[PDB]
Amino acid sequence: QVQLVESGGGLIQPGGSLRLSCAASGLTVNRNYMSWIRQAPGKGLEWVSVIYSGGSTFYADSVKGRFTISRDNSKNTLSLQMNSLRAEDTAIYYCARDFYEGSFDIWGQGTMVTVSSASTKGPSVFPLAPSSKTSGGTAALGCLVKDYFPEPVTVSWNSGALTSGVHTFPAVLQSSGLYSLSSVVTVPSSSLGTQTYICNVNHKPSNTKVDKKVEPKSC
Amino acid sequence: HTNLCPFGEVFNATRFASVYAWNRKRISNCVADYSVLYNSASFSTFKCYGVSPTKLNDLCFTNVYADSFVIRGDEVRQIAPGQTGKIADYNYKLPDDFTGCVIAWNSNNLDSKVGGNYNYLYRLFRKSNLKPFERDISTEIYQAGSTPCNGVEGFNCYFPLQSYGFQPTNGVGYQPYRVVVLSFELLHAPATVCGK
Amino acid sequence: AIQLTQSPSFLSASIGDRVTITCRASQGISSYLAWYQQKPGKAPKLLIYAASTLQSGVPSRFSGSGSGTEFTLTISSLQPEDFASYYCQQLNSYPAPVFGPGTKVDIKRTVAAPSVFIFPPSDEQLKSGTASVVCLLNNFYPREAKVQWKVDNALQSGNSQESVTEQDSKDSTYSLSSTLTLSKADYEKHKVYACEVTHQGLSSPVTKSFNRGEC
Ligand SMILES: *[C@@H]1O[C@H](CO[C@@H]2O[C@@H](C)[C@@H](O)[C@@H](O)[C@@H]2O)[C@@H](O[C@@H]2O[C@H](CO)[C@@H](O)[C@H](O)[C@H]2NC(C)=O)[C@H](O)[C@H]1NC(C)=O
Ligand SMILES: [Cl-]
Repeated sequence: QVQLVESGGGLIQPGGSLRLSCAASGLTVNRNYMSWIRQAPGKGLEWVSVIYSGGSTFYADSVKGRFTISRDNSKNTLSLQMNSLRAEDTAIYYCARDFYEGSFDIWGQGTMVTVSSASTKGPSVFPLAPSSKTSGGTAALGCLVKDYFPEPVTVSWNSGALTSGVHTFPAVLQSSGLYSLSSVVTVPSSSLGTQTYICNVNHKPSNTKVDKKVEPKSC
Repeated sequence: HTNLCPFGEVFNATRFASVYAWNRKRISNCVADYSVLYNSASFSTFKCYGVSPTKLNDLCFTNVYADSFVIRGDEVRQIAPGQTGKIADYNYKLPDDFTGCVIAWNSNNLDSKVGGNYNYLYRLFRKSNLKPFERDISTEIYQAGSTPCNGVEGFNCYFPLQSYGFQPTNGVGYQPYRVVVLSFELLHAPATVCGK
Repeated sequence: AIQLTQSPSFLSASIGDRVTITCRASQGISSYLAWYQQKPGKAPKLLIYAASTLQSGVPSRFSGSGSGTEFTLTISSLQPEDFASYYCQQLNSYPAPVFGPGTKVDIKRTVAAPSVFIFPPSDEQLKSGTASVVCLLNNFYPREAKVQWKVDNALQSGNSQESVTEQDSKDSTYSLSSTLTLSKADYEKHKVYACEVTHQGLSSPVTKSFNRGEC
């Protein structure tokens, strides 16, 4: 039953503070090299901080003076106090045990930290209309889900009755700080005049549900 | 006193200790020529605390201790007052009020061997930090969890020492460095170690 | 400080293949290396440490080797749960741990050229002051693909973002979107909007285009 469990992550504004905690069972925190490691979206691992059994602490240059690692012997927990947070601190934060010169054998599941000044906002949904130009072939159509915050949104088609050929892309973070994604589907060109296609968009943080009919555009 | 202090035996010693089992030479009743050490162009590190290195030949002390051992290049910075890290915390610790000198030089040509020199060891695991000038030579399996180990290396049960494994192709930070720590002790007793 | 490179960045393999991944250190680091596996949405999993010691509970098909500057991770017979990313780590490093940039091992299949589609911005979005132009690359393999936006034959850079799906569980293909963002005023200063796609499955680049205002 060896495990680490992180908690305390969430959404915060730049300059704000968060405190992460990590509950250990199957190992004693104050007898181990215990570290926090983080992973920004789409990026690789970055070690953040360590506390030695004897009490020494060390920090990555990018967090020095802002983060503080600590531990609670009575609760067998590890903590990370994060002050003066910045957008680039956005990452999944892992606690891990170092058993040989940085070899991390036990990892927690991670807790997500999102630092942003963006206002919560529901997406606009725009059609990606099927082109007017292959007879007897396949047509592509979709929905552009633009300018929302925070993650996530979900997309279905025809309230779940259309699943074959659907591709809902991972969101991208725009320079505005808002997310955007698209969902596409390929269908028979023959069906464009007769079968209705509706994308169902759900953004729970803003209580937004949008249905968008996607039709061939007319002149 | 006219006999020279046997500093040659320390600095020019055939073999050096592992840092966890650091050697101590107690030097007394002799004349020391410290300027010979500082005039040498063969030391990478020569840092003194509480004493000026040059104006050291006209001082008398009760006892001079010469501690010697091998560490990594990247770890020499830990042999200094007020430092923390694997070596300072668990292998060799200087006091905050240290009076003495720390001398180091690259020994890659002597202490690395092809395929790895596993003679030199350091302590990786220890519950608490060492006190200044404490030497821990124990080899008890280190207990990292709640269940006892009793001599077997397994989960949460680690042999406390690890090998540097110095290979001659190592980056400089991983290469071996010989270290000599001279500490100067002035007690209310006859001063046996003077310079000239 | 020491830097780690990894080779190759992407590798396609089939069930049962012998797979070897390489990690290079810019200076000699003896056997101070570890290997991890990571899958999307999951924490890393330690595979090898001290360059060659197999972590307990890891299948014996995993092995590591090398000393000094050149290190390899070998999977003797690739199993379905081994499709993942793999990272090396420099151990006992000063001042901080260093991780290699990774190798992603995906599922090999026959080459499949993408089907390419371009979508103009909707009239509804245009009335808001922004134009999103979308290029879709559907069901292609391998993953490597190039999208080049052209506006009145001027090659666009700096104003597009792309997104790619994970490898499809049924046909092992990828799909990709590229989105070009312009202000309405800029969009209305030009006529021909095109995305040119380069991919191994295409004998020469495929271009899809539309003229603004022409249905
Ligand atoms: C440690 O030894 C060096 C070098 O020793 C030389 O070689 C030995 C085998 C032995 O024969 C020594 O007597 C040799 O001198 C000492 O530095 C040397 O000093 C002499 C003059 O006293 C000089 O001629 C040499 O060139 C020096 N060697 C080098 C390499 O510069 C050094 O003094 C000894 N250390 C201590 C603390 O006494
Ligand atoms: Cl113990």
